Amino acid sequence: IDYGDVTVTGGISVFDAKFDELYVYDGDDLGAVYAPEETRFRLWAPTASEAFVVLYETEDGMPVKELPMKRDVQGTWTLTVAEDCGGLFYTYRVKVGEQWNEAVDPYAKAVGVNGTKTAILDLRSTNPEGWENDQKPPLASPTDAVIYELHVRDLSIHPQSGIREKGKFLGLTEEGTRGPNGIPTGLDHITGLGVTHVQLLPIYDYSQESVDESRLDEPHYNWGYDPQNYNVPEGSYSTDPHNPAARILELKRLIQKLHARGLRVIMDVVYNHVYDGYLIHFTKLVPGYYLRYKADRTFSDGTFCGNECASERPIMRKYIIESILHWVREYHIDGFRFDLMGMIDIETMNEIRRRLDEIDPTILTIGEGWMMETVLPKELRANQDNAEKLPGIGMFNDGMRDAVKGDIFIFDRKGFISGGDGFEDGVKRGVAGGINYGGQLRQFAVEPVQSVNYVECHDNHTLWDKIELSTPGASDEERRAMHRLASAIVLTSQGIPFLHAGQEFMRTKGGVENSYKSPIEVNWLDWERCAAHQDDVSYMRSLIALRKAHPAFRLKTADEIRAHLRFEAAPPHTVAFTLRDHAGGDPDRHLYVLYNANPGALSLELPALGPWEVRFGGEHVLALEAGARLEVRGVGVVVLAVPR
Ligand SMILES: [Ca+2]
Ligand SMILES: [Cl-]
Repeated sequence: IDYGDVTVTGGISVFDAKFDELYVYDGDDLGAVYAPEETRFRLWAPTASEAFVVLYETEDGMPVKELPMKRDVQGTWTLTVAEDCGGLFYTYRVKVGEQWNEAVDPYAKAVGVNGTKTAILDLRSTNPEGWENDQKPPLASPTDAVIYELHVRDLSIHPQSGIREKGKFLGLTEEGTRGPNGIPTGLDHITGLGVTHVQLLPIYDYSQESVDESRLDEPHYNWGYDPQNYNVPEGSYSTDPHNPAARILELKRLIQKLHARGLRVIMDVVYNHVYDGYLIHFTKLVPGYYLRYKADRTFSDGTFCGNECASERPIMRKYIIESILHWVREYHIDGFRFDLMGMIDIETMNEIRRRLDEIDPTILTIGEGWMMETVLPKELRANQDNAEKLPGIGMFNDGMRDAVKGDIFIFDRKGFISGGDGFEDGVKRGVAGGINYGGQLRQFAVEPVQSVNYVECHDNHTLWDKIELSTPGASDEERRAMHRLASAIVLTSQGIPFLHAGQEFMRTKGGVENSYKSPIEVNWLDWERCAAHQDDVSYMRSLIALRKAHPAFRLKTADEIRAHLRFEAAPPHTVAFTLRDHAGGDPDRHLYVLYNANPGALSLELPALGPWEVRFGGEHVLALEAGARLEVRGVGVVVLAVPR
């Protein structure tokens, strides 16, 4: 690999610390700006000796023009083509050292099939009718969101989904779709749940080796965590990957429809690594800059995906931020979930949060704040240890996850719901939003908006499958009750509740622990199973409604939680708490919540706060008597209230 002739850049190597400050482009116009009169190109490539715009008439054709660019300011190259380039494709050809490379524009906003050429297009021809009038469903606080994590192919590819455009963005725009026994499916199923945000697994353009966009007439599946073009949609989710405008219009139609039906959209984004550090446009155009290196000038591989993006270098920080803002401004996206956020530096994350706040503070930022080794210094990683430096950014609460359903790696290990011993405090830490509540009840969050509660996601075994691995002597009914209890804990805890699509019908992957490239038979939303679980779907719907009806479950600040949340007297394998004195403006004076993981009957003394009434789980109540006494039986949640 040739990193360039350093005489081009004042003798400074691309690895040298002084490189960053020499070539920081201050303009917002990297990429190509098309108009019928002319197209303007700007490419950042400080180490190149030569740069060309290569024009193509067809995605797979030969060049029709090969035009040298002019060296410009702050490491950029420019070129104006004073012709109507509409419908053409282009690449950049550069010479770095003795090596020649041809690459897609890193600022590509449209591509041909499989993302190997940039498409020149009038962007506003891709907008749906009335796109400028698109209005977001209201959202007051992040703790008022209920997130539903969904893969575009999973949603509709089951053969009984009743959805026309199976596997596609458009498949999630279809209302009225019906499945086995006539149940609602697709969009109608999701809106019927009452969730507020759909978090979509990678919808940016991922690699051909993951899904080949020219082979969609045979089996295909991938989560898509292999980024290729950060600023354009994935082609396999469009009706026609060969038409550059189709995937853009169809994604916008999807976001437009979801907004009209009361739903916001969160994008799963993967700025921590690329699909191939050797082949990506970054390395072809400016080798050694955009990715992290170890001391021997090989890739740092903290991702375990082959490479890491050097988010901390200013041009890559700029790249990530301008990418996020493109998705906000062009696609009206409502939030971002940062894959392996602990690989991204704190300054970059806080600048992202600031630039989003300037546009719309209700836009969500959550991420995987795992502690992970990388050449990025420890005190600069955007992870749980450093959460006090990352205000307003949510992090998946793995401590809560493990306390509720048991250990994620030792498969037969029980947790709170399955009768394990000593998991009560871990559940309590999550009920409090992961904040510094007091005593032993403390996690990484300063404020509850920093804690995302979940017992299932696309990673690791589903909740149902983990239960099946850890309850050898349990019946199916007993396992269903444990599953329901876990869901109720997520939806009655402080912080941001997060559900995995299909968790409402006890989604199984047949024991597959990491299904990233498993076939659709493993990964689809099984609408047959959904039709067999309509009671469990109604139960999830009623928990979501319960949380919506009670602002006390959604306290915005740690101070309010410390003032109004109190844990109550309880035996082992149970957790009991109150939310007192119209917490968060709740309509009821007090709430009492019982998480019962004991299959037997039991009796509790209630706090002497007034005349308790049932609000939820009345099916579990053997007696409620005004000391005040509650008797219950069975694994499940009960909620009481003292009326105003
Ligand atoms: Ca692709
Ligand atoms: Cl059935």
